[PDB]
Amino acid sequence: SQKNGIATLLQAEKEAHEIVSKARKYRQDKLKQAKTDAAKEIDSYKIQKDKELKEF
Amino acid sequence: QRQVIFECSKFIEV
Repeated sequence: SQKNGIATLLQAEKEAHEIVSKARKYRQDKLKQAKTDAAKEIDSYKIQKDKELKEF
Repeated sequence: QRQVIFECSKFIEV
């Protein structure tokens, strides 16, 4: 259980590394999402102001 | 530094 216990400690550490890595990718994704959902909300406000400018 | 590698690979192999 000497290298059976070190072997479990190594896996546990590797498991921790991926969990932390996933939340860092989650945030990364969220920064791209802000841009996306923001890019749509601009052109909807664009098309209303074009419409009431053209009514005039 | 060679011996603390020889005596700590052995501890993992045990």
